[PDB]
Amino acid sequence: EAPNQALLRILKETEFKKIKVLGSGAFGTVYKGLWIPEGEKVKIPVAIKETSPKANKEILDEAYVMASVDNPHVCRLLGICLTSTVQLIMQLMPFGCLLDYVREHKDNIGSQYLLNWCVQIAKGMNYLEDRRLVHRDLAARNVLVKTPQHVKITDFGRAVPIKWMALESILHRIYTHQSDVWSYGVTVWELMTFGSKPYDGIPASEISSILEKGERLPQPPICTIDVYMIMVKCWMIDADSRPKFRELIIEFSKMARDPQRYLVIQGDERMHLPSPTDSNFYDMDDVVDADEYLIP
Ligand SMILES: COC1CCN(c2nccc(Nc3cc4[nH]c(-c5cn[nH]c5)cc4cn3)n2)CC1
Repeated sequence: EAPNQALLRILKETEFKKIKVLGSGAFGTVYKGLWIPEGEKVKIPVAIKETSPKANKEILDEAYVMASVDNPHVCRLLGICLTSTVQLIMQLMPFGCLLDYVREHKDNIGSQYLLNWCVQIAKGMNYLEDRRLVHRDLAARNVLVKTPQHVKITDFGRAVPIKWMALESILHRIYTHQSDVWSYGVTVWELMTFGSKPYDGIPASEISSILEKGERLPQPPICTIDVYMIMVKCWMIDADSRPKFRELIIEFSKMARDPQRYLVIQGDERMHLPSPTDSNFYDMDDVVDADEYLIP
């Protein structure tokens, strides 16, 4: 098929400055930083993710997939630094992941924000389908928040989360774009429940039998039958019966026009989250967001 003419940028260690640590886990550590290219007179806020040969291959594969994407609703790789450890330099998503965001801000999250997020993920996911790319790990934890009004899909480690997986993926290890639709349904559930753990208390081994019986995630209280019907269609046994991402864009977009008709949240409209129209929302001299920094 079509040759992958993507450019992999090798960035110098001296070109960027690791401000602090955002979080550490099993993978290693993710830092907050600033990338100052050559003599460009720009400071780009970045996320730096940093020896065994096997771990280097895994991180280099994520870099390959990440450099091979370009969509406003997908995280792009800004470059890699070939140090003793090796690290992926990516766009800083200041508000962290959407799963933690909905949990920490439920009292200010309105129907407009929720439906708009659903559109943005369906759009990001429809892009990956265009680029013939199966995500295999879509969840609210793998959707990052640039601004409360702008989210992006991330984590291209896969290109096992049983509670996010389709039945074919659990039983036969089949991963299709329609298997991502199931994970999308679960992601939407995560958001509408403001961060609830799907199938809470139920062990992962029981999930397979539960779905086979016909059991599915409950109707979130804020959800109308219109929204829950979409979530249900995403969880069909027949993958071809599930909606396409191009249809999920259309469906959530229609709804996002009149949000209060499709999501019932007490105190809606009066609620507000930070915006570029806020006081001190963002040296702050010559700081540009990655989305505005492009080399020819
Ligand atoms: C799992 O442990 C922690 C990792 C860092 N977390 C965080 N806190 C604040 C901002 C932020 N921004 C951020 C995070 C990012 N993570 C990735 C990434 C995707 N795949 N691999 C790394 C890109 C990216 C951009 N901004 N992240 C908190 C949880």
